[PDB]
Amino acid sequence: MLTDPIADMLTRIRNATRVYKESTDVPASRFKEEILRILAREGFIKGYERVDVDGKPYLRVYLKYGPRRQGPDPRPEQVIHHIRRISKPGRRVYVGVKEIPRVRRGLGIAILSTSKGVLTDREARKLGVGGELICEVW
Amino acid sequence: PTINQLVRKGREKVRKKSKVPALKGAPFRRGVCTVVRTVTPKKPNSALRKVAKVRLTSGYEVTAYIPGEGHNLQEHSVVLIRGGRVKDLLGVRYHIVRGVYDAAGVKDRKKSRSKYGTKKPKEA
RNA sequence: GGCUAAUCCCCCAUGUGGACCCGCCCCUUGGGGUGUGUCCAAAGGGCUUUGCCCGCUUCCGGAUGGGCCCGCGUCCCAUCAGCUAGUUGGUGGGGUAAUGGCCCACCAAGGCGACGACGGGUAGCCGGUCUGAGAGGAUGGCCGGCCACAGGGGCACUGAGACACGGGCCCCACUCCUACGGGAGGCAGCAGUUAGGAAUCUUCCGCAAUGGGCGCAAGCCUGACGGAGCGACGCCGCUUGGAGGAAGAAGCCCUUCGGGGUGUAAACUCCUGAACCCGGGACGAAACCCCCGACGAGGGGACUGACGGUACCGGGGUAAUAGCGCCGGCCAACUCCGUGCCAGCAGCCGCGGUAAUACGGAGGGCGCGAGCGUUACCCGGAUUCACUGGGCGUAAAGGGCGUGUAGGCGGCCUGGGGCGUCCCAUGUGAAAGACCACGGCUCAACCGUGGGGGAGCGUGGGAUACGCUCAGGCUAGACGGUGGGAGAGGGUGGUGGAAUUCCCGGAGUAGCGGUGAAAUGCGCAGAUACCGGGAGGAACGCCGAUGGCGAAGGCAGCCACCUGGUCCACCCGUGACGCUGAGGCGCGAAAGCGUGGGGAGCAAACCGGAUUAGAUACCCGGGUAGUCCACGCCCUAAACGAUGCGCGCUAGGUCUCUGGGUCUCCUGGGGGCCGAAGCUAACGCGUUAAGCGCGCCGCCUGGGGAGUACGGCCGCAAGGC
RNA sequence: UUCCCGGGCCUUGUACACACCGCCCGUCACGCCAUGGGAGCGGGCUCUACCCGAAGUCGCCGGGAGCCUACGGGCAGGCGCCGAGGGUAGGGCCCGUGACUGGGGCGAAGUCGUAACAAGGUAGCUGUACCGGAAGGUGCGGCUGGAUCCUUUCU
Ligand SMILES: [Mg+2]
Ligand SMILES: [Mg+2]
Ligand SMILES: [Mg+2]
Ligand SMILES: [Mg+2]
Ligand SMILES: [Mg+2]
Ligand SMILES: [Mg+2]
Ligand SMILES: [Mg+2]
Ligand SMILES: [Mg+2]
Ligand SMILES: [Mg+2]
Ligand SMILES: [Mg+2]
Ligand SMILES: [Mg+2]
Ligand SMILES: [Mg+2]
Ligand SMILES: [Mg+2]
Ligand SMILES: [Mg+2]
Ligand SMILES: [Mg+2]
Ligand SMILES: [Mg+2]
Ligand SMILES: [Mg+2]
Ligand SMILES: [Mg+2]
Ligand SMILES: [Mg+2]
Ligand SMILES: [Mg+2]
Ligand SMILES: [Mg+2]
Ligand SMILES: [Mg+2]
Ligand SMILES: [Mg+2]
Ligand SMILES: [Mg+2]
Ligand SMILES: [Mg+2]
Ligand SMILES: [Mg+2]
Ligand SMILES: [Mg+2]
Ligand SMILES: [Mg+2]
Ligand SMILES: [Mg+2]
Ligand SMILES: [Mg+2]
Ligand SMILES: [Mg+2]
Ligand SMILES: [Mg+2]
Ligand SMILES: [Mg+2]
Ligand SMILES: [Mg+2]
Ligand SMILES: [Mg+2]
Ligand SMILES: [Mg+2]
Ligand SMILES: [Mg+2]
Ligand SMILES: [Mg+2]
Ligand SMILES: [Mg+2]
Ligand SMILES: [Mg+2]
Ligand SMILES: [Mg+2]
Ligand SMILES: [Mg+2]
Ligand SMILES: [Mg+2]
Ligand SMILES: [Mg+2]
Ligand SMILES: [Mg+2]
Ligand SMILES: [Mg+2]
Ligand SMILES: [Mg+2]
Ligand SMILES: [Mg+2]
Ligand SMILES: [Mg+2]
Ligand SMILES: [Mg+2]
Ligand SMILES: [Mg+2]
Ligand SMILES: [Mg+2]
Ligand SMILES: [Mg+2]
Ligand SMILES: [Mg+2]
Ligand SMILES: [Mg+2]
Ligand SMILES: [Mg+2]
Ligand SMILES: [Mg+2]
Ligand SMILES: [Mg+2]
Ligand SMILES: [Mg+2]
Ligand SMILES: [Mg+2]
Ligand SMILES: [Mg+2]
Ligand SMILES: [Mg+2]
Ligand SMILES: [Mg+2]
Ligand SMILES: [Mg+2]
Ligand SMILES: [Mg+2]
Ligand SMILES: [Mg+2]
Ligand SMILES: [Mg+2]
Ligand SMILES: [Mg+2]
Ligand SMILES: [Mg+2]
Ligand SMILES: [Mg+2]
Ligand SMILES: [Mg+2]
Ligand SMILES: [Mg+2]
Ligand SMILES: [Mg+2]
Ligand SMILES: [Mg+2]
Ligand SMILES: [Mg+2]
Ligand SMILES: [Mg+2]
Ligand SMILES: [Mg+2]
Ligand SMILES: [Mg+2]
Ligand SMILES: [Mg+2]
Ligand SMILES: [Mg+2]
Ligand SMILES: [Mg+2]
Ligand SMILES: [Mg+2]
Ligand SMILES: [Mg+2]
Ligand SMILES: [Mg+2]
Ligand SMILES: [Mg+2]
Ligand SMILES: [Mg+2]
Ligand SMILES: [Mg+2]
Ligand SMILES: [Mg+2]
Ligand SMILES: [Mg+2]
Ligand SMILES: [Mg+2]
Ligand SMILES: [Mg+2]
Ligand SMILES: [Mg+2]
Ligand SMILES: [Mg+2]
Ligand SMILES: [Mg+2]
Ligand SMILES: [Mg+2]
Ligand SMILES: [Mg+2]
Ligand SMILES: [Mg+2]
Ligand SMILES: [Mg+2]
Ligand SMILES: [Mg+2]
Ligand SMILES: [Mg+2]
Ligand SMILES: [Mg+2]
Ligand SMILES: [Mg+2]
Ligand SMILES: [Mg+2]
Ligand SMILES: [Mg+2]
Ligand SMILES: [Mg+2]
Ligand SMILES: [Mg+2]
Ligand SMILES: [Mg+2]
Ligand SMILES: [Mg+2]
Ligand SMILES: [Mg+2]
Ligand SMILES: [Mg+2]
Ligand SMILES: [Mg+2]
Ligand SMILES: [Mg+2]
Ligand SMILES: [Mg+2]
Ligand SMILES: [Mg+2]
Ligand SMILES: [Mg+2]
Ligand SMILES: [Mg+2]
Ligand SMILES: [Mg+2]
Ligand SMILES: [Mg+2]
Ligand SMILES: [Mg+2]
Ligand SMILES: [Mg+2]
Ligand SMILES: [Mg+2]
Ligand SMILES: [Mg+2]
Ligand SMILES: [Mg+2]
Ligand SMILES: [Mg+2]
Ligand SMILES: [Mg+2]
Ligand SMILES: [Mg+2]
Ligand SMILES: [Mg+2]
Ligand SMILES: [Mg+2]
Ligand SMILES: [Mg+2]
Ligand SMILES: [Mg+2]
Ligand SMILES: [Mg+2]
Ligand SMILES: [Mg+2]
Ligand SMILES: [Mg+2]
Ligand SMILES: [Mg+2]
Ligand SMILES: [Mg+2]
Ligand SMILES: [Mg+2]
Ligand SMILES: [Mg+2]
Ligand SMILES: [Mg+2]
Ligand SMILES: [Mg+2]
Ligand SMILES: [Mg+2]
Ligand SMILES: [Mg+2]
Ligand SMILES: [Mg+2]
Ligand SMILES: [Mg+2]
Ligand SMILES: [Mg+2]
Ligand SMILES: [Mg+2]
Ligand SMILES: [Mg+2]
Ligand SMILES: [Mg+2]
Ligand SMILES: [Mg+2]
Ligand SMILES: [Mg+2]
Ligand SMILES: [Mg+2]
Ligand SMILES: [Mg+2]
Ligand SMILES: [Mg+2]
Ligand SMILES: [Mg+2]
Ligand SMILES: [Mg+2]
Ligand SMILES: [Mg+2]
Ligand SMILES: [Mg+2]
Ligand SMILES: [Mg+2]
Ligand SMILES: [Mg+2]
Ligand SMILES: [Mg+2]
Ligand SMILES: [Mg+2]
Ligand SMILES: [Mg+2]
Ligand SMILES: [Mg+2]
Ligand SMILES: [Mg+2]
Ligand SMILES: [Mg+2]
Ligand SMILES: [Mg+2]
Ligand SMILES: [Mg+2]
Ligand SMILES: [Mg+2]
Ligand SMILES: [Mg+2]
Ligand SMILES: [Mg+2]
Ligand SMILES: [Mg+2]
Ligand SMILES: [Mg+2]
Ligand SMILES: [Mg+2]
Ligand SMILES: [Mg+2]
Ligand SMILES: [Mg+2]
Ligand SMILES: [Mg+2]
Ligand SMILES: [Mg+2]
Ligand SMILES: [Mg+2]
Ligand SMILES: [Mg+2]
Ligand SMILES: [Mg+2]
Ligand SMILES: [Mg+2]
Ligand SMILES: [Mg+2]
Ligand SMILES: [Mg+2]
Ligand SMILES: [Mg+2]
Ligand SMILES: [Mg+2]
Ligand SMILES: [Mg+2]
Ligand SMILES: [Mg+2]
Ligand SMILES: [Mg+2]
Ligand SMILES: [Mg+2]
Ligand SMILES: [Mg+2]
Ligand SMILES: [Mg+2]
Ligand SMILES: [Mg+2]
Ligand SMILES: [Mg+2]
Ligand SMILES: [Mg+2]
Ligand SMILES: [Mg+2]
Ligand SMILES: [Mg+2]
Ligand SMILES: [Mg+2]
Ligand SMILES: [Mg+2]
Ligand SMILES: [Mg+2]
Ligand SMILES: [Mg+2]
Ligand SMILES: [Mg+2]
Ligand SMILES: [Mg+2]
Repeated sequence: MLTDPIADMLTRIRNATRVYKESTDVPASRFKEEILRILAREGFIKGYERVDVDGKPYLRVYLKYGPRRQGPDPRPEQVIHHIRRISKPGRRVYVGVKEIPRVRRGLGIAILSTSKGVLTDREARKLGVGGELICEVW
Repeated sequence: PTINQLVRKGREKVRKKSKVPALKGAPFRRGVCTVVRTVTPKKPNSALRKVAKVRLTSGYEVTAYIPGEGHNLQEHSVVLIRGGRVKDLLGVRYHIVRGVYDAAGVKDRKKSRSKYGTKKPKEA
């Protein structure tokens, strides 16, 4: 099957961006949609789209990079420098409000899934909820 | 390993053996020379090394090394064992503490004297 | 044997009340209420003596202290895998303050265990302590809490309470008394002795304080306790001096013989004034008691200090102990003699075999200082058990392969619930400790007061994104229908030619074979070389491949049956049916085993011929098991891609096997080579990953000892795990 | 230009690097040393069956078998269950001891060969089997972690 939907999302993005692709289809979910909404508003993807490929629902994820590097290796600086899953099917991670990490000196974020819904560490913290810690981004 | 492996079996704390049974956990143990003599060292080194097989309050009969420049020990001297070993000859897990029980201290030693157990000398 | 008193023991009454059987009321496990019968009380003593005090009695509460019971937590070994007869439950009963097989009688046949039962080993738990960035690890001396013990084992009695450390009984061991009959003990209370050990204190003062027993009070008892003593055992404070003082003394070390060093260090000069002497001298102690009031509230009065003539205060006063480890690199600190693989050092690299910063002494230096070294033990480093935070192609490490059991994991949409999860309130989280703040000892250590934090569990309330679960629905995963494939995939019957050997026959003449050379061997009983026939066994040239199938092992002539897997088309059906898999079970090259067959070539062992110093070998001649079949065992391997399975994502190019295709080419599924990104220690890998990710299983943790010993299991054995 | 000697350049294999006069494996003997394996012997704990069984609580008798008595009953005392513990016979643990005894170290590389590493001079390795003074040979499979396309040891 696909054992983590989400991981595989994050990954698609990762190998996508590493190879500098202008964007990518990922197979569609209300949740995976939340996550990219957050991921987007928060600066990391150009934005995304709800597409249909071969009669099946996909989300296109458009993809942003920084400008052209000089010298040898002109490959431009990544925006999504790193993205990684935290909670994993059969090993879960749930955090108090006092336990919500904070990321790369605040230069990145966490994504939490709460009963206030999906939100960033900062958002949770001001909201005052905890939840499953989905992912590290920075 | 997976997680479900760590829950299933899970990691193994591993313990360490002792480099010595002075037993007791004792810091030192009293003994009696059974025999005393001189041995040849190991690998690159030549020497005549000074040592005494000693019988113990801990019940075992061991080989200990008599440190420093002269010594006084013979058939049944009685002596104290501290342990710490000698790499260059083998079977010696322990040193004799000089200056205790029937073992003298090394006399004339000016230089490092707590080890070797010699009293501080006076002058004018 | 005999008198005798009481707050000792009885009997009768009173019954506020309580107890018990039966009935009903409310309530919900044996909680209350009530009626009927029954059963149950008591003790005096003192005075300021007719009313007060200390007591007794029955009931109902409080308070404090406990019993008992449940959830959860709570070390190593699976080389401990099964355990259980009061065992597990039931009815009745014994018993107890109370539940309960706690025990007992009779019924039932259960209880427990890989979520580790039973067995073995070890150990008192905890608040806390040590270490660590943390997570963890390690620990449970002192102080508080809880448990257990009181020479070893049983037992009960009295009692509110014990199955009682200075109470009782019996057995045992030991010691002591003994008229040998029989008796007496129990320091794991404080001191102290002895033994053991590397090692652990005074047979001290006091009952002033605090605390406990009894007492109306006075008081009495208190090795609890307050104090003192001894040990650098620790921690903290303090001292062995402060300012001057040479271009820089002697001695001593080094020397390129000019000078360098110890070193402002000394000497000396001038202040101060540890020790010590004199004087004065605590707080810790104010109640119990007594007086007025009312034995209350309140007020007044009296006594009492082990520590101690100590703390502290004032006066006087002397220049007044320094040591230990290090100086090759880790590591701060160098030179001269001595020594010559010796004597010695050594934590590890390693030093010493005549120029040793590494041994030993010297001068000098570095580090700490009433201490400094050492050995021992814990945590650290050690991300070297890796939750944070490792790995497995060659470094240690992927099981030989497969099937699935337990178990772990789980696509897309909607609704219910709200277990996980998140939040809020609240209760608990004793004190001590840690943290912060002020404060008390001249500081500090040590001590007080306050504040803060807290995981965790109980309770109430709330949220529903993710996990679960229940209900519905969908089709991208999985499977199924239809259609089209290819293939040494497997089992059984079958047949076909080539060659080897042997038998038969023909012709046919002296050698063939073999090697580096040769001998052995076979040949005139006519071999080799040739033709014809026959028998028999095994294996399948060419096609054939840098091909194909299969899970691995492995599988090649041809035909027939039996039968597994698999790929592509069509988008037809089901509707998440999915992945993985401990254990289990089944396969499993060769050699090997058992019983029966078979036996042409080949061939361990063997038997000979060579070679060689020898030749238990490589070369030659021969040959047995075995190789082949059948049934049954065996279960290993460089069982190799030395690379577990599944799923998804990430340039290409070229070669190839097999499908479909509007057929330069496109589109699936295999096999190969080069290579983008990226990974790797490198070599290499690279859409057939060793890249980026998720699930699940196996496995590793220096080399040797050793795949040995031991135990268990398997096997006929060899031997396997 | 094949060979002998020395040499240059490219390449290849190495387990050599005081570098092929390098490296290395196995067997023996007598000392001597710790270790480990181990019958029998002595000790300890435990479990099962059987028998003897103190103290004590509980049961039951408590009798023209004793003492008190309101004759209701009590007490002495007696018998039984259980029971610390012992005894006899068996399993299992653990300790001490121990004849006999496998591998390791040094005595001294001492010996006999030359097994492996270079095509190690017959490629090596492997499971298994038989042989053999010893490394070993050899047979059958299998792997490549295999050079390049007479025999002749040891420093
Ligand atoms: Mg929480
Ligand atoms: Mg890990
Ligand atoms: Mg040397
Ligand atoms: Mg003597
Ligand atoms: Mg040491
Ligand atoms: Mg001394
Ligand atoms: Mg030294
Ligand atoms: Mg009388
Ligand atoms: Mg009444
Ligand atoms: Mg009544
Ligand atoms: Mg009455
Ligand atoms: Mg009374
Ligand atoms: Mg009250
Ligand atoms: Mg109460
Ligand atoms: Mg209570
Ligand atoms: Mg209670
Ligand atoms: Mg019964
Ligand atoms: Mg029984
Ligand atoms: Mg009952
Ligand atoms: Mg049963
Ligand atoms: Mg413990
Ligand atoms: Mg214990
Ligand atoms: Mg700390
Ligand atoms: Mg750690
Ligand atoms: Mg901790
Ligand atoms: Mg503990
Ligand atoms: Mg103690
Ligand atoms: Mg305590
Ligand atoms: Mg308690
Ligand atoms: Mg006891
Ligand atoms: Mg007790
Ligand atoms: Mg005693
Ligand atoms: Mg007892
Ligand atoms: Mg009483
Ligand atoms: Mg009682
Ligand atoms: Mg008692
Ligand atoms: Mg006592
Ligand atoms: Mg007695
Ligand atoms: Mg004592
Ligand atoms: Mg002694
Ligand atoms: Mg004391
Ligand atoms: Mg006294
Ligand atoms: Mg008092
Ligand atoms: Mg008092
Ligand atoms: Mg009183
Ligand atoms: Mg009075
Ligand atoms: Mg007394
Ligand atoms: Mg005291
Ligand atoms: Mg002392
Ligand atoms: Mg001392
Ligand atoms: Mg001490
Ligand atoms: Mg001078
Ligand atoms: Mg001078
Ligand atoms: Mg001065
Ligand atoms: Mg002056
Ligand atoms: Mg003065
Ligand atoms: Mg006076
Ligand atoms: Mg006072
Ligand atoms: Mg006062
Ligand atoms: Mg009093
Ligand atoms: Mg008083
Ligand atoms: Mg009055
Ligand atoms: Mg009065
Ligand atoms: Mg008063
Ligand atoms: Mg007063
Ligand atoms: Mg006095
Ligand atoms: Mg005085
Ligand atoms: Mg003064
Ligand atoms: Mg003065
Ligand atoms: Mg002076
Ligand atoms: Mg002076
Ligand atoms: Mg240091
Ligand atoms: Mg240095
Ligand atoms: Mg000498
Ligand atoms: Mg000289
Ligand atoms: Mg020399
Ligand atoms: Mg010299
Ligand atoms: Mg030299
Ligand atoms: Mg030196
Ligand atoms: Mg040194
Ligand atoms: Mg020196
Ligand atoms: Mg010095
Ligand atoms: Mg100090
Ligand atoms: Mg110290
Ligand atoms: Mg350590
Ligand atoms: Mg660390
Ligand atoms: Mg590692
Ligand atoms: Mg792996
Ligand atoms: Mg290797
Ligand atoms: Mg390996
Ligand atoms: Mg494999
Ligand atoms: Mg293997
Ligand atoms: Mg498997
Ligand atoms: Mg499977
Ligand atoms: Mg399942
Ligand atoms: Mg889901
Ligand atoms: Mg819902
Ligand atoms: Mg919930
Ligand atoms: Mg609701
Ligand atoms: Mg509490
Ligand atoms: Mg606290
Ligand atoms: Mg804190
Ligand atoms: Mg202060
Ligand atoms: Mg404090
Ligand atoms: Mg607090
Ligand atoms: Mg709090
Ligand atoms: Mg805390
Ligand atoms: Mg806490
Ligand atoms: Mg709470
Ligand atoms: Mg809702
Ligand atoms: Mg599930
Ligand atoms: Mg459904
Ligand atoms: Mg159709
Ligand atoms: Mg078909
Ligand atoms: Mg067709
Ligand atoms: Mg077919
Ligand atoms: Mg076939
Ligand atoms: Mg076929
Ligand atoms: Mg076939
Ligand atoms: Mg024939
Ligand atoms: Mg013929
Ligand atoms: Mg003829
Ligand atoms: Mg001839
Ligand atoms: Mg022949
Ligand atoms: Mg022949
Ligand atoms: Mg002939
Ligand atoms: Mg002949
Ligand atoms: Mg003739
Ligand atoms: Mg013939
Ligand atoms: Mg003949
Ligand atoms: Mg003829
Ligand atoms: Mg012929
Ligand atoms: Mg023919
Ligand atoms: Mg035949
Ligand atoms: Mg034929
Ligand atoms: Mg192939
Ligand atoms: Mg194969
Ligand atoms: Mg078929
Ligand atoms: Mg098919
Ligand atoms: Mg359809
Ligand atoms: Mg359909
Ligand atoms: Mg449908
Ligand atoms: Mg399996
Ligand atoms: Mg097989
Ligand atoms: Mg075979
Ligand atoms: Mg056979
Ligand atoms: Mg046969
Ligand atoms: Mg032959
Ligand atoms: Mg031969
Ligand atoms: Mg030769
Ligand atoms: Mg010969
Ligand atoms: Mg042959
Ligand atoms: Mg046979
Ligand atoms: Mg055989
Ligand atoms: Mg597997
Ligand atoms: Mg076609
Ligand atoms: Mg392909
Ligand atoms: Mg690259
Ligand atoms: Mg990686
Ligand atoms: Mg490549
Ligand atoms: Mg992959
Ligand atoms: Mg790798
Ligand atoms: Mg390791
Ligand atoms: Mg080892
Ligand atoms: Mg083996
Ligand atoms: Mg064993
Ligand atoms: Mg065995
Ligand atoms: Mg057997
Ligand atoms: Mg074998
Ligand atoms: Mg196996
Ligand atoms: Mg195996
Ligand atoms: Mg040449
Ligand atoms: Mg040239
Ligand atoms: Mg090389
Ligand atoms: Mg040679
Ligand atoms: Mg030796
Ligand atoms: Mg032994
Ligand atoms: Mg032995
Ligand atoms: Mg015995
Ligand atoms: Mg009996
Ligand atoms: Mg009578
Ligand atoms: Mg009677
Ligand atoms: Mg009875
Ligand atoms: Mg009995
Ligand atoms: Mg018994
Ligand atoms: Mg033993
Ligand atoms: Mg030997
Ligand atoms: Mg060795
Ligand atoms: Mg040797
Ligand atoms: Mg060979
Ligand atoms: Mg070999
Ligand atoms: Mg060789
Ligand atoms: Mg060879
Ligand atoms: Mg050959
Ligand atoms: Mg072989
Ligand atoms: Mg042979
Ligand atoms: Mg072969
Ligand atoms: Mg090879
Ligand atoms: Mg080849
Ligand atoms: Mg050649
Ligand atoms: Mg030799």
